[PDB]
Amino acid sequence: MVEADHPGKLFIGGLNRETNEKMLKAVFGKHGPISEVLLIKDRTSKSRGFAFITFENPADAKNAAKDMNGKSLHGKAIKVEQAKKPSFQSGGRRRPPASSRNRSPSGS
RNA sequence: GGACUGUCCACAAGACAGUCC
Repeated sequence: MVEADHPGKLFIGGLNRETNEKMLKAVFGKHGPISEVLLIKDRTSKSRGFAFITFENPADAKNAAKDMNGKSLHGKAIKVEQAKKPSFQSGGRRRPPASSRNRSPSGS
């Protein structure tokens, strides 16, 4: 399966500068393992909250999605979506070009 | 790069202004 790409990286919307890494492993872990845990901010603490979690398999991301997907657990609902790159590259997917030994990003 | 403070906006991978090291 590749119909949304395969990074196993999953977006939780809420956090509300209210809940934390605790909820992250909670919500996401409800139906998977979890190999990485991320909450998104600014200045390393100008300070907001939005969550990213990486799962040992993309299966498990889908699982925690299918489970969660509009449940409610910090005095608010959580939104659960499969995560996508923070900037444009091609459309709906990264789809990188072919390469092997092109010139390194350095010189005189 | 780190710590702070003021602001938009705070649920896609954030940033602005001012300060100190």
